[PDB]
Amino acid sequence: RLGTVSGNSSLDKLGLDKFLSESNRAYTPRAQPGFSSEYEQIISATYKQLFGNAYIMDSERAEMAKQESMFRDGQLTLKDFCRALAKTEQYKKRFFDSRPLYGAIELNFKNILGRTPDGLEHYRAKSAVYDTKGYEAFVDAFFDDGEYDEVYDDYTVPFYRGYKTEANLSMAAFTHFFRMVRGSSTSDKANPNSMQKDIPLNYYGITKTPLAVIAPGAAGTAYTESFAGTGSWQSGRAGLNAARVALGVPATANGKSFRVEVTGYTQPGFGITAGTAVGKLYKANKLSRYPRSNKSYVVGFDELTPLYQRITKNGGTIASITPL
Amino acid sequence: AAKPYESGYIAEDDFWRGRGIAAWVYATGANKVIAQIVKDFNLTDKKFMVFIPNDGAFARLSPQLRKAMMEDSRLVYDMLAGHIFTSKGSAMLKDLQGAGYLQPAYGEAIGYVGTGRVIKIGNAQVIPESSDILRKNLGFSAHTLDTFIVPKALTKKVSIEAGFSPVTPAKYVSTTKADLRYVGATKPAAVGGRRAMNLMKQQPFWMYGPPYNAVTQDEYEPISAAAPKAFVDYQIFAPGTVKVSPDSVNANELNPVSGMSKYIGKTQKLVGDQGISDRSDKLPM
Amino acid sequence: MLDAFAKVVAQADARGEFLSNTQIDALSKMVKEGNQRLDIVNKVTSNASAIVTNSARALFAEQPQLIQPGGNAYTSRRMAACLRDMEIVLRYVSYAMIAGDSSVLDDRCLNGLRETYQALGTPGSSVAVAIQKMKDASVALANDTTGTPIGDCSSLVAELAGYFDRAAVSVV
Amino acid sequence: MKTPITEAIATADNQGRFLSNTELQAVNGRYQRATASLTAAKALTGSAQRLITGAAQAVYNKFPYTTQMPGPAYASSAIGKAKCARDIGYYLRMVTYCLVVGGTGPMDEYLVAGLEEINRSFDLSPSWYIEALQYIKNSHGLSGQVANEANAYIDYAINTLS
Amino acid sequence: MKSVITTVVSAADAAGRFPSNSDLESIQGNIQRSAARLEAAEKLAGNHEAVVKEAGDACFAKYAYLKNPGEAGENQEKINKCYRDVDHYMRLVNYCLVVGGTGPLDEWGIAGAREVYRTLNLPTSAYVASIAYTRDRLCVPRDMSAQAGVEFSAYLDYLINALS
Amino acid sequence: MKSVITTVVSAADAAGRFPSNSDLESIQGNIQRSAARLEAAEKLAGNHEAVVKEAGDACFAKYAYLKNPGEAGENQEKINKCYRDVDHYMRLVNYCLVVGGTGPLDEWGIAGAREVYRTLNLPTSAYVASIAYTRDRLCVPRDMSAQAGVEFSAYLDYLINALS
Amino acid sequence: MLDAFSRVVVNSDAKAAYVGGSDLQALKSFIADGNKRLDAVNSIVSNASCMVSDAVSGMICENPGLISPGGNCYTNRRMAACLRDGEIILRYVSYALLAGDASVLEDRCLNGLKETYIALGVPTNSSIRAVSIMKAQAVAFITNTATERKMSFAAGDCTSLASEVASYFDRVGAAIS
Ligand SMILES: *CC[C@H]1/C(=C/c2[nH]c(/C=C3N=C(/C=C4\NC(=O)C(CC)=C4C)C(C)=C\3CCC(=O)O)c(CCC(=O)O)c2C)NC(=O)[C@@H]1C
Ligand SMILES: *CC[C@H]1/C(=C/c2[nH]c(/C=C3N=C(/C=C4\NC(=O)C(CC)=C4C)C(C)=C\3CCC(=O)O)c(CCC(=O)O)c2C)NC(=O)[C@@H]1C
Ligand SMILES: *CC[C@H]1/C(=C/c2[nH]c(/C=C3N=C(/C=C4\NC(=O)C(CC)=C4C)C(C)=C\3CCC(=O)O)c(CCC(=O)O)c2C)NC(=O)[C@@H]1C
Ligand SMILES: *C[C@@H](*)[C@H]1/C(=C/c2[nH]c(/C=C3N=C(/C=C4\NC(=O)C(CC)=C4C)C(C)=C\3CCC(=O)O)c(CCC(=O)O)c2C)NC(=O)[C@@H]1C
Ligand SMILES: *[C@@H](C)[C@H]1/C(=C/C2=NC(=C\c3[nH]c(C[C@H]4NC(=O)C(C=C)=C4C)c(C)c3CCC(=O)O)/C(CCC(=O)O)=C2C)NC(=O)[C@@H]1C
Ligand SMILES: *[C@@H](C)[C@H]1/C(=C/C2=NC(=C\c3[nH]c(C[C@H]4NC(=O)C(C=C)=C4C)c(C)c3CCC(=O)O)/C(CCC(=O)O)=C2C)NC(=O)[C@@H]1C
Ligand SMILES: *[C@@H](C)[C@H]1/C(=C/C2=NC(=C\c3[nH]c(C[C@H]4NC(=O)C(C=C)=C4C)c(C)c3CCC(=O)O)/C(CCC(=O)O)=C2C)NC(=O)[C@@H]1C
Ligand SMILES: *[C@H](C)[C@H]1/C(=C/C2=NC(=C\c3[nH]c(C[C@H]4NC(=O)C(C=C)=C4C)c(C)c3CCC(=O)O)/C(CCC(=O)O)=C2C)NC(=O)[C@@H]1C
Ligand SMILES: *[C@H](C)[C@H]1/C(=C/C2=NC(=C\c3[nH]c(C[C@H]4NC(=O)C(C=C)=C4C)c(C)c3CCC(=O)O)/C(CCC(=O)O)=C2C)NC(=O)[C@@H]1C
Ligand SMILES: *[C@H](C)[C@H]1/C(=C/C2=NC(=C\c3[nH]c(C[C@H]4NC(=O)C(C=C)=C4C)c(C)c3CCC(=O)O)/C(CCC(=O)O)=C2C)NC(=O)[C@@H]1C
Ligand SMILES: *[C@H](C)[C@H]1/C(=C/C2=NC(=C\c3[nH]c(C[C@H]4NC(=O)C(C=C)=C4C)c(C)c3CCC(=O)O)/C(CCC(=O)O)=C2C)NC(=O)[C@@H]1C
Ligand SMILES: C=CC1=C(C)[C@@H](Cc2[nH]c(/C=C3N=C(/C=C4\NC(=O)[C@H](C)[C@H]4CC)C(C)=C\3CCC(=O)O)c(CCC(=O)O)c2C)NC1=O
Ligand SMILES: C=CC1=C(C)[C@@H](Cc2[nH]c(/C=C3N=C(/C=C4\NC(=O)[C@H](C)[C@H]4CC)C(C)=C\3CCC(=O)O)c(CCC(=O)O)c2C)NC1=O
Repeated sequence: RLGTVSGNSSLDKLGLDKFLSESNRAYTPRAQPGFSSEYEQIISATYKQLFGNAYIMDSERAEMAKQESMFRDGQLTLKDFCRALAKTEQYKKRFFDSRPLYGAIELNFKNILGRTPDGLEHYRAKSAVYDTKGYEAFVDAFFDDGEYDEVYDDYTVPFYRGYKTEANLSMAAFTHFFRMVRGSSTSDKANPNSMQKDIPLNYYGITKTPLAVIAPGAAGTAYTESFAGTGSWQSGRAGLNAARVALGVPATANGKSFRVEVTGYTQPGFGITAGTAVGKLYKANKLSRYPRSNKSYVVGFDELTPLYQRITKNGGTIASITPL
Repeated sequence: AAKPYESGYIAEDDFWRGRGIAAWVYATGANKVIAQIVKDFNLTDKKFMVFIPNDGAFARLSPQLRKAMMEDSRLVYDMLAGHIFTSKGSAMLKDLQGAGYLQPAYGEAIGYVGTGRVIKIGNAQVIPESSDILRKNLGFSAHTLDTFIVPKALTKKVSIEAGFSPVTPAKYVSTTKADLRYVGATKPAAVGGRRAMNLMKQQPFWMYGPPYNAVTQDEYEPISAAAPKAFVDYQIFAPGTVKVSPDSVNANELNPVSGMSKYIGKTQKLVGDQGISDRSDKLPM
Repeated sequence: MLDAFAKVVAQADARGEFLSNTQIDALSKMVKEGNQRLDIVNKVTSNASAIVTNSARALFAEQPQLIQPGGNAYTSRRMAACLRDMEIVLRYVSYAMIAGDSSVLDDRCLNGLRETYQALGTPGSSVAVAIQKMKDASVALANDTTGTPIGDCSSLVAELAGYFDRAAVSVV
Repeated sequence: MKTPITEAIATADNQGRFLSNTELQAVNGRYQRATASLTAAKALTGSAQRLITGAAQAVYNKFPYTTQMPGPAYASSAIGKAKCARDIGYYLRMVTYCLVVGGTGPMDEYLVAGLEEINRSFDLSPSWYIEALQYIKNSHGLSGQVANEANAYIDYAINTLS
Repeated sequence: MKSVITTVVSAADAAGRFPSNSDLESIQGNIQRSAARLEAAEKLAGNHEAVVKEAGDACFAKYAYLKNPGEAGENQEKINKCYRDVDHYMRLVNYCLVVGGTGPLDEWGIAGAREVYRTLNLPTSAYVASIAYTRDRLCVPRDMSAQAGVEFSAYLDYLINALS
Repeated sequence: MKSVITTVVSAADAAGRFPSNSDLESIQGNIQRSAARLEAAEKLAGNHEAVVKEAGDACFAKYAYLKNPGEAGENQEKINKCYRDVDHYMRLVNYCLVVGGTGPLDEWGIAGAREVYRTLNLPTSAYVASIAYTRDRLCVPRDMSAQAGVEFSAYLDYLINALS
Repeated sequence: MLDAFSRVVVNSDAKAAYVGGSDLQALKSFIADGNKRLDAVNSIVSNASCMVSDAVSGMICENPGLISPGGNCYTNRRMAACLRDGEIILRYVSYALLAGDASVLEDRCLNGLKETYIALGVPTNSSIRAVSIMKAQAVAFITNTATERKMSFAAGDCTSLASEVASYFDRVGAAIS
């Protein structure tokens, strides 16, 4: 299901349907000797949250069999178990040793705290712990600042809260949450913007610029774009992504400006003819008609309905429209 | 051909009609093939063993497989030759124990697993309630299966993506007077006349309220604008002929404590019915 | 785009198979309807202006806030663009009826229509009421005789109703 | 994909209008010819292996150097022979797809777009595939307008190869 | 919606398992109980305009102060929105007998209601007096059957305990 | 201990709500389906000494190599522990019938089994091959009633998918 | 996530309509044919381990380049994840068969599965064939046409349930395409 109408709900059909249905709350201080089925569900729930729905095989799950047993009588699950599992080699291999420091820093904000870094000062406060004391205190600052005991009971599993309004964040952090959590059938190895090696919010998390939210399972759900500078000072290059500003005379002539994102551009299907063109298939210089798929446009309002037909009749898929 | 009860059921062609476990071999022409198989592999002298699938095994046979047994008569040949076994001869069920292999008539050494009373021949299971029948003359053993012995080397040519993926046609469910109303809105308003507003349906009773103000159908009529200059005098009639009648002689039905009155004031439009009308009675004028 | 004949060919090329004998016999039935499909496309297209206008007339009778000042259909440019969209959806539903496949319908009309109405503020629950009013004006126009020979077309009117329901859930 | 159905939709959607009787007749003529085309496709499917083994042998008889010369391009080894009976089955399957659809659409999208680029690169000769197609035109055993529909798409592929 | 199906599916999704033998045993309870609660949902859907309007003025027969100046039943619009908001609640009880749980009442009628009826100053004991009147108006052999009235009243005082 | 009662009490606790009408309906399905499985468990009770003996011979018949020196069935003492370990699995499915769900299998027979069997060098396919025998010698109108065989088979396949 | 009964409720709520009369008969039919649906969901989850292993093996036997260096299912970590990618997809289809609506399959599984499979690099043609093999297994156990197992049922026809679950599997191939 997609949309906002027809159910009087917007967030469950924005990718959060499984996450809006669980508690996983560990209602007793120690596991009862004799039974394993209730506490196996809580350990599988804190694996799915803290590792971001990654696959832990049985040869890797046996490497954390010690902590699992300290939790069953003599440790909390929020503190002291998520903290113990974050110091393991399985967490460290895929969330810390693979990325730069600011890439590992926002994966810990998602996995431990359930949100995104707001600005540069959320990044900068956590890199200072690593520079002076190492990794072992770096993962404690996510647990031992004020935010963690405030928002979570110390016997529940963490949950995602970066979209909510009681997590007192900026509104650019709402758009950033739906870049890092794309539905319930996804991990951060299965994310096209961070593939367990990248920094997912690099320019955008620092400068706090908002992004257009594309729902998971939409038509143009496969839209991704690169990053490039544009100016002479930073030695940038023109003509890769469309701008996000609409500055001049073209901003308000032809009405209010919009920013349209197209996804799928192929060589078959350009003309007005229902079929491919047979023959040479490529001009001399051997380039495609669209050298990149995933193009973007900045268009006025009086030019929006001719552009809409120019996209879809040539094979493109509209991913997002956003008024500038 | 003839009746099976003639010559008792002592005839070999009529005995399997009598022991009615495999009725599909005579309903189809499958019994011509197994008579032609034992011609073709000379099994009439030496003892052997057949595993006939029963009725129900032919019924649970898949529609992507039963089509491929009709368009390929070679595939019907070796599937029926895959049930005739010449390894152990006339073997009973107690000699089918353990794990091992079996040589078919045409096909190739199909493995069996026989564990006590449950005996599998490889995607098949011998029902042991009726399976130890031995014929003395032309001697074999016959056991009963619940599924066909289908080797996987035959049926890589079959699939469900050929067109045997089952699909049901979904129906619409409109009622006959439900539209006869709706055909008058398809005409343009110069020729459809009043009937051009036929597509509006019955709103709930609060939708005609003063926040929302849904327009009733009767406005689109001229019966809302019946505002004449002329008037009946009502005093020129005979006394007793002017009749009037109230809606209810009650203070509490004409007006409740709230303003939701069906009779007094501007809340007479808030009825759950009376949103649409019958103006498909007249004409397209 | 690709119709219903091209739909099963593309499903069979990706498996690398010839078409079955059962699959040819199922495409003979699609040619056997043939003329009954072209009667529905003839009746819907021939009354296309009256279906759009009289189901816009009935929408503003039940939701009269859309044409009040501050409503989404109040001005001449904003009313003429509303009738233009209701004719766009009826066009691509008739395109999907002659083809037997809803592929031109979503690749050229529906994909990006929900994103457009969310950037403009157009009420998506009122667009689906206008879609559902063109539906029963057209499935009641489908099963009337009016110069057609008598027969059963109840399987092709369930297909036409399913294209109106598809356009209505892609905007609501 | 080019089809009598989809070319009627595409010529009305380009003009931005509803399907008139200009377009309802182009798909009426697809339905009249569909009975001849569907019997031509059921017969070419059921005799495909005879036509595939025969047409490959018909190329080795006209051009016997293709079973002699060393190299990867030629059908000398058993690997180059298996990649040739696969190429004939591709050309034959696209003909039965074009009969089912009703136009030269499936062999445009899947076979003849980019065909002169993959022949010149892998050093295949288009004269090998013409003689493989002249065999099928002479050996399908069809008659009348059933053979008129089959030979119309066989003759279409010979024009692109030549 | 909170239902019988959606409870046992979500419980076996958080555990990450297939539908067990105890998850099919719950849907059998949805079969043997559907006869009573669909009789109540059909009796209500046919006579709803007379049930709503009988309960809408049972609010104003107990609380005649709502027509005073500044109150919530001053003018014609405010009683149109009041009879609407009662008809909204009776539609959601019709939706709860169909689904089989308190799903549509929770997500659409109860959640967020305390913050709206206090901001707009609608007395929540008068969104109750209409619901409590309908629960005692029901004659158990006359309108519906015995077990159809058990299901009808049990969704009627779930709403009362959620507004109180 | 997954049952029908335990699943709805734990789901009402996870949302902090009282037992609703969606929860008592699931207990109704426990009442209807009870007479099916409670006489299958009565059938398994008085006739367990012969069912495990028949199932015990059906794995050494399939895997006759277990009696080799150096395997898991060398002497009579290691043979006696296999008829014991299959009598436990027939007691734990006798518990699953009277509970109403896959509780007692998930705790005492399945959880921890695939690391006990791997370490102690026991082939799980032979703990399978005796469970799939009593699934196959069961014909539904002779051994029990028509609905008791549906429940008795439903737990044996649950044990088979757990080992396999 | 909606079941069959709550699907007609969100359709009635869009037009302020009560549920009764015409719509209650299509839901009373759901209860009357409801014993078949539990009797068919049991047939799939009883064989749910053999169904998944046979689907990933049969995907490999037809396309044996997947287990080469460069194939997606090469190592043991990749083969065990592909055996688990399909065990979850079968689990959500059995939820939609129990509910009678495809909303739990689209909300929790298919929304985002496409861009899952383009970040990892999973071949969509091979994953569609693994679903297609599971479709043939699900119709065979529902209609009792399995050549390797013979489940006991009461006598009757369940073609509408098999054509229902076949439409759930085709949503998996249309999403990730
Ligand atoms: C002394 C001024 C400071 C300064 C200016 C500077 N600006 C740019 C580049 C751009 N400025 C604009 C802004 C506009 N362009 C317009 O047409 C309009 C009319 C509505 C506005 C407001 C844009 C779009 C650019 C980029 C395009 C371009 O380069 O021409 C630059 C060049 C940046 C570069 O690195 O090449 C400079 C130097 N910079 C300073 O240091 C001063 C403080
Ligand atoms: C053997 C190579 C692998 C492979 C290639 C493959 N690529 C495409 C399609 C495109 N490739 C490009 C890339 C460019 N186009 C350019 O003009 C330039 C210079 C600026 C580059 C780098 C583009 C734009 C396309 C799409 C448009 C087009 O068709 O040209 C395809 C076709 C995919 C399709 O469905 O169209 C293939 C098959 N594929 C393999 O399997 C090999 C590993
Ligand atoms: C009665 C209809 C409801 C309604 C409609 C409405 N739509 C618009 C504006 C646009 N709609 C589109 C969509 C398309 N344009 C196309 O060419 C195609 C074919 C592929 C589609 C699907 C676009 C691009 C626009 C904007 C451009 C324009 O036409 O002016 C508007 C105008 C909104 C505005 O602010 O001007 C309306 C009013 N709105 C309603 O209230 C009805 C429920
Ligand atoms: C009678 C056969 C003659 C012959 C055949 C031969 N062909 C190849 C290699 C290729 N053929 C194709 C053609 C297609 N591929 C397609 O997918 C389609 C449309 C469905 C067509 C028409 C391609 C792309 C190749 C190369 C890629 C591949 O290896 O598969 C070869 C092998 C040549 C090589 O260098 O490997 C042979 C031997 N050659 C003869 O000798 C016969 C006369
Ligand atoms: C009569 C019983 C009351 C009374 C009631 C009023 N309620 C008013 C508004 C109102 N009611 C709701 C809840 C309702 N809306 C829904 O969508 C649903 C569920 C689907 C329900 C139950 C809301 C959200 C609102 C406010 C929005 C609106 O204006 O409709 C109301 C209007 C308040 C106002 O005019 O400011 C009244 C008057 N009035 C009475 O005298 C007794 C207390
Ligand atoms: C159904 C497949 C057949 C059928 C089989 C026969 N079973 C016979 C004996 C038998 N079977 C079992 C196992 C079964 N019965 C039970 O009560 C239970 C558990 C509750 C199970 C799994 C046992 C224990 C026995 C011995 C006791 C007895 O029933 O006599 C049998 C007699 C021959 C034999 O196996 O010794 C047959 C023929 N019977 C049928 O009618 C259908 C076709
Ligand atoms: C699990 C062992 C079940 C069972 C499952 C079924 N599989 C069915 C069809 C089927 N199986 C395969 C894989 C197989 N074929 C191969 O070529 C290879 C190796 C490369 C393997 C492992 C395929 C490809 C198919 C066909 C899928 C399709 O049609 O596209 C099936 C259908 C009918 C039947 O066999 O009765 C079932 C039920 N079958 C069993 O007996 C156990 C219980
Ligand atoms: C009055 C002396 C009669 C009588 C009259 C009624 N007529 C009703 C509706 C009606 N009347 C006409 C004809 C009128 N309208 C025209 O436009 C023209 C000329 C071009 C004429 C003569 C029409 C078309 C209609 C229907 C449209 C509408 O209702 O506005 C009427 C109301 C009927 C009802 O709905 O109950 C009455 C009572 N009836 C009498 O008893 C005396 C004899
Ligand atoms: C179904 C919604 C209708 C209905 C349809 C039938 N039409 C039948 C035959 C038929 N229709 C046409 C017109 C169509 N063919 C064209 O080529 C063009 C324009 C280019 C159009 C509009 C023709 C020419 C024919 C004759 C073919 C024939 O008679 O077979 C038809 C068959 C009659 C029968 O077999 O009983 C049906 C059922 N009829 C209805 O009652 C509903 C309303
Ligand atoms: C049972 C306690 C008494 C009894 C009471 C009477 N009820 C009367 C009318 C009446 N009752 C209801 C509520 C009930 N009917 C429904 O359809 C629904 C919900 C869908 C409910 C809860 C309504 C709506 C009405 C008015 C319509 C009507 O029945 O005429 C009644 C008549 C007097 C009155 O107007 O209240 C009585 C006496 N009747 C009995 O026989 C037992 C003793
Ligand atoms: C087998 C049929 C396929 C195939 C499968 C692979 N999937 C791999 C990883 C993977 N899959 C998912 C989606 C899965 N997880 C879910 O939670 C749900 C639904 C709720 C589904 C369908 C995810 C999120 C991942 C990432 C796992 C992680 O991040 O740890 C995978 C592993 C790739 C790798 O390890 O690099 C494989 C091999 N691949 C194939 O080739 C066949 C077609
Ligand atoms: C109450 C729940 C409960 C169970 C489900 C079982 C599970 C179980 N079985 C065995 C133990 C065993 N299981 C087998 C079984 C076999 N060996 C063979 O030759 C065949 C492969 C197969 C016959 C079925 C054997 C031989 C042992 C004893 C292991 C040993 O002696 O080394 C053990 C180890 C302790 C022991 O019994 O010695 C356990 C925990 N036991 C329980 O207490
Ligand atoms: C009480 C909880 C419960 C179970 C334990 C299971 C078991 C089960 N299955 C069916 C009953 C049935 N199950 C099927 C299903 C099939 N039959 C076939 O021939 C096909 C192979 C297959 C799928 C189409 C059919 C057709 C019936 C007959 C009853 C009906 O048509 O509703 C019944 C009803 C029989 C009776 O009234 O006693 C029960 C209890 N299902 C349940 O609901």
